[PDB]
Amino acid sequence: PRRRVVATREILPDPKFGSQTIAKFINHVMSHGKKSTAERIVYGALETVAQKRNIEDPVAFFEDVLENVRPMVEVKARRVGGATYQVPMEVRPSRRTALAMRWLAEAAAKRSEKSMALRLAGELSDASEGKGNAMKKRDEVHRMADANKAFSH
Amino acid sequence: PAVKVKENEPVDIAIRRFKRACEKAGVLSDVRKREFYEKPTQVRKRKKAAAVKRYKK
Amino acid sequence: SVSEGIAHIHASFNNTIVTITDRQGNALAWATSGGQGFRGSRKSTPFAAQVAAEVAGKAAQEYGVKNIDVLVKGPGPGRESAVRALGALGYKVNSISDVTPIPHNGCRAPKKRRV
RNA sequence: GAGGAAUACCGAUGGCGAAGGCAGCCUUCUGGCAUAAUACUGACACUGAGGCUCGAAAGCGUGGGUAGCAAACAGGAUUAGAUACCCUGGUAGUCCACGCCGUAAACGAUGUCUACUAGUCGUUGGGUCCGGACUUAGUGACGCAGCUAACGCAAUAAGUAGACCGCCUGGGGAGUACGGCCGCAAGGUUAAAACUCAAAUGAAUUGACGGGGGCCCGCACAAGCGGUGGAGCAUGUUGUUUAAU
Repeated sequence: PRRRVVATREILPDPKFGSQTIAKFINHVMSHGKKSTAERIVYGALETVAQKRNIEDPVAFFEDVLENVRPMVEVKARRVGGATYQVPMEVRPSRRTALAMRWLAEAAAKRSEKSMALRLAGELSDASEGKGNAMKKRDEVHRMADANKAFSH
Repeated sequence: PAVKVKENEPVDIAIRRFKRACEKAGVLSDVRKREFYEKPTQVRKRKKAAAVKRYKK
Repeated sequence: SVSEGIAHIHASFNNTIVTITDRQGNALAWATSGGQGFRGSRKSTPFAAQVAAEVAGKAAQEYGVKNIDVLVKGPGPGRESAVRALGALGYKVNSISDVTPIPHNGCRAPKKRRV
């Protein structure tokens, strides 16, 4: 806000994996306050890639793809006497995960797979190697960050 | 304003020493006064305004 | 060919020109902020001078220069960033100097801008 | 290599000059001022209508010069337009010699010359004493009494008095017309009237406002989630239509 720094809320970990990273990603897929509907989408997507790639533990796999999507430099908007300098700055770690979790869900929602659980499974697989809109979005932010690379104010 | 870098001295330290020598010589102060022509009437006001400011403190 | 050289860091408020020559005054290579993809507001930045000196310094590094003394001139912002580029490129500086033309109340300056 | 102009630093509510003004350095011609003492003249003084002299910048005449800057002018932009601000050029002028012009917010918006009236702190040029002290002639910052509508001035008075000169008499019309005088010209100077309106003004007060400043707050922005604006329907209004809607 304008004065204080309100404390962030506590999020309970997901019931099937006990990780706060997946439970936070379920929050990013949920709409209309339907937790369970989003859970089977995430669980179905994770099961599909786990059953296809032959991995016993997919929480570490989701970390690998998440770290491959998280940007490191973002382009902020700054003003110096009426001039707009698109200064590129670092991304605070809480915002890194939020941006990556956001891009994956929004990129998977425009896929062409049959089911959303299948749509999300494709993006998780595609982003694992380093392709897809989620990877493309991260490059676009980094492309703009490298585009200036000249305002260090 | 000439700084001769000595042996075993990182340019980062040397450039800091050069920046100090240039500031002492008033290098950038003179080039800023030559950017535009200051009318003699405006010079007298500016000098006197600084003179009044200097005396007050 | 030549080992001793001179780096000229002529820098203005709009652009910075970094030409590096021999001890005599015969140019070997030159680079500019505006000739590196930067235009307008990004051309008058210290970083655009950092890459201009990097390109020009590396261009004549093949000539054989290792000893070089910079001669900075002008009020531009790339007067400090450009010299750092040469130091980090493997150049062994001889002397940092600031030869800027200061008139002794000579020709009349242009009129003050009303902005 | 050519050429012109200005003289960074020193540089200073520092200095000199009646004002206008006057900054590299050197020579020549030359004015005033400041200072201690002695000698001398012995009121020779102050002011001053007309008059005369000098008088920034711009401008004018003739003749030279012409680097930079730059009216005009040309182009590029910005904009609804942009005969501007900004950008790229650029001529007169700015420079020199000799003459005109005689005007500036030529201001301290404060005529000149006297004497007297608490004090404090700087600073420039002297002087006399013992690093200080004092005394002068300037130049400043404060601050009593006193003055002032108030602001403020306050030994450099806007205080206390005196000498002489100049000027004002509501705001516009108007520093304009006409007539003189001056000027090459631009114009300057002297200087009304009819008519018109009940105001026009100064200082300060309280607000309000500022594309003034400083500090702060609100889902105000920012960071996000979901909408409205497109479809169909419900409802309200406008409009239109109606006998009335």
